[PDB]
Amino acid sequence: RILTHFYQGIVQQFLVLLTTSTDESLRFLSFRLDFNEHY
Amino acid sequence: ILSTGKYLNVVRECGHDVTCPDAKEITYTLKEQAYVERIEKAYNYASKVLLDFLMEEEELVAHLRSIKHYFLMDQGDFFVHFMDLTEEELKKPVDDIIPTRLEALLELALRMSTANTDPFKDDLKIEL
Amino acid sequence: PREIITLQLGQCGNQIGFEFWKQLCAEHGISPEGIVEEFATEGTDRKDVFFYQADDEHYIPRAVLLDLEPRVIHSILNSPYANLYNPENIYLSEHGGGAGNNWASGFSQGEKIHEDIFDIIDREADGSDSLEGFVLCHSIAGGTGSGLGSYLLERLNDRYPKKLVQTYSVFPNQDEMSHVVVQPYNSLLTLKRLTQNADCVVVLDNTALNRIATDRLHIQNPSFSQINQLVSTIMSASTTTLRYPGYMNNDLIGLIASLIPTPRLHFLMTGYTPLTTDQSVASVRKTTVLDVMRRLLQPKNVMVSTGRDRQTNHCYIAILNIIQGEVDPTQVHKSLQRIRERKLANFIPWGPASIQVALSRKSPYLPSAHRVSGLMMANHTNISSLFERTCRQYDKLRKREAFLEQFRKEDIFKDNFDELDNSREIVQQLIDEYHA
Repeated sequence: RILTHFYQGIVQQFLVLLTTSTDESLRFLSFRLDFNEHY
Repeated sequence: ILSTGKYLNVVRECGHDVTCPDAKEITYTLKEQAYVERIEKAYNYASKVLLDFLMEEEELVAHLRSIKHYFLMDQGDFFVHFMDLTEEELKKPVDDIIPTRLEALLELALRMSTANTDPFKDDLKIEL
Repeated sequence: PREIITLQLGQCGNQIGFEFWKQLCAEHGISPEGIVEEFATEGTDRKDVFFYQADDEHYIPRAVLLDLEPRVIHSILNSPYANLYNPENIYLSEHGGGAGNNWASGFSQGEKIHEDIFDIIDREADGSDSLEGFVLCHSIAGGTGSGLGSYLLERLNDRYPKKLVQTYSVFPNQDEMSHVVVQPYNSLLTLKRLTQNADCVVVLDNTALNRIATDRLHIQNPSFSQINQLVSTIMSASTTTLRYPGYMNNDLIGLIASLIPTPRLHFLMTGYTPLTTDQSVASVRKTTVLDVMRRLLQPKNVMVSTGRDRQTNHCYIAILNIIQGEVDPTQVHKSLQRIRERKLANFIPWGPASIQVALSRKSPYLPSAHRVSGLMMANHTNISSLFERTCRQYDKLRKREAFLEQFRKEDIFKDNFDELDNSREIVQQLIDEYHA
């Protein structure tokens, strides 16, 4: 119960903190991680 | 003569191959209006060797065929496969992981409907 | 993607689907046992819409063929087009059936081979994760195609509820009643299942076949070897937007959606003019598209026995005019210009009508890329004349005490005869009510 609460906090923080840098090919990188968690 | 220099610079961008059709160009003669008409038959020939270079390597007609009526929509079997995948995804604006999937679905819808020339259809990009 | 499973069934339904698959190899540029021509991918841009998708560039047909009579399948394996068919998808060698001639035979045989009939035909369903639907390529004539075909119209309605159902069913012949006499009984039992247990049909009359078979074909003794020639071309003609690359109504749920006004009104009139080979010597002079659709609405190519003086109080609602191959599309709007001036189609006074025209490029072949072809899919409200013809031959037979004691011994305990009569009159009354 302590481990899966950490993993749930990791998977949510991995989405937002990947989607902020200065307008390079990150739109390609932000395309890929939402495709993995949902499909 | 301005448009003459524009077409000879296009072929010069490929390589240094053109020569003026006479061995020596003279305008210091009392006839001068028949010499700008042999200047106009010269840039017509520069158009013809540019029209050459369109028809040999570049395929302007195949480029306009691969874009335009296909861009309105010509062969919808490329697009109704992609329209199956506009009904599952395109309900909300794009997220950060969505445009990575949209190019994956365009290339999926390429070969399920059997494109005839693949380097003419990999030039499609996707607006955010 | 858009995979359709054809359900070839009966004595006549198996033969009309045998040359339907044989027609498809000549236009795809493929052989039933090999690939010898390169015209299959450069000329044809889509092939995996009726065939199964390839494992060795061998496009397997997505077909099943069941019949009580083994005579129709024993004339198949000696032909060189049967190696394209598989001996494990439907049956292996020495397949049989009943004795057998009854509507109650195949209606009772569906629940005793219920385990096997829903086992091997469902293996082709999960091959594609987006199934189009089912077409029942069955027959109405005889008790073989009409007895077992009424069972699958019920159990596939709920096990596969989100799939299109629409059939190319052939109507039986009503000239004399000596060889068969059970024709009014087995036809109306399937015709009830074709309206409420089925969405759409494509009618194909038998008395209208020999009207065309002696029109331009010039035969003296009518044989069964001519019934497959008019039928197999218009089957492949109906999927030209679906097989060949088209844009609008390129699916089978595209074409049928734009023509059906309402459920239990789905009987579509078919027309197809070009069937003569000596027309080929004069199509070299640019024969246009302006003359090919003037004769479609003119009742000459029709395959429906209807009244000639009953078209003034009846109105067209939906009419399809399919041109194929060379169209010269700079004058296809010019052909539709001349439609409003004649008013050859009577229009419904309550709502709008529609003359839909579409085109698709044909096969890279010399009899196909030279001669204009016109496929008609009409919908006219004079189709109750066939329903008045079948019902008047139905109630007259029940007053002669014909097949009331010879038909209710097996699996029939109550009188379901007026259950078919009122539902047929419901169709005939709602057709005339539909134009207010």
